[PDB]
Amino acid sequence: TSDAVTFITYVQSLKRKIKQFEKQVELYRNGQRLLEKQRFQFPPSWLY
Amino acid sequence: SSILSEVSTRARSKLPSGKNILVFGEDGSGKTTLMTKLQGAEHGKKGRGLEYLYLSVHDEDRD
Amino acid sequence: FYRNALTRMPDGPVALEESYSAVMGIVSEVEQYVKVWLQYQCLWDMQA
Repeated sequence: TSDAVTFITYVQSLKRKIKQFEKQVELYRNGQRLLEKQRFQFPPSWLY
Repeated sequence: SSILSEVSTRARSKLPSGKNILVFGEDGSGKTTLMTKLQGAEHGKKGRGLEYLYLSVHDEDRD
Repeated sequence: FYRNALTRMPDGPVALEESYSAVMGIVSEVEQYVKVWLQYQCLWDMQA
C-alpha cells in the first residue's frame, strides 16, 4: 500500500500544478499565435 | 556564390492560395445575386458570358 | 433590350474567346514579373 499511496500523493501534488500548467498552455497559445502573426522564423529546434 | 540565395530558400511556411470556384446557374437564376452576396456586395453586373468575382476569405487565427 | 448578339456572332465565340485569352495572357505575364520581384521579401523572413 505504500507504493499505491505514493502514487496517489504524487498525483495529488500534480493536481495543483494541473491548473498552473493549463494557464501556461493558453498563455503560450497567446505567445505562439502572436509570434506567427509577428512572422518570426521558427528555429528548427522549435518544438511545435 | 549563392549562400544568400540558399539561406533565402528556407522560407518557413505558406498559407493557402490559388483556389477556384466554378458554377452553373440558369439564365437569371440569381446566381450572380448569391455570389455577390457571398462577399457582401448587393449586386454585381448581370452580363453575358463568363463573369468573375471574389471570395475575400479572412482567417483570424493566421491573421 | 437585345441580349443575343453573342449567338448572332458572324465568326462564332472565337472573337470573344481570343479577347478573354488576351486577359489570361496579360495577367499571367503580370504575376510572372511580380513573382521573381516579390521573391525579395524572403530577405526579411531570414534574420541576421
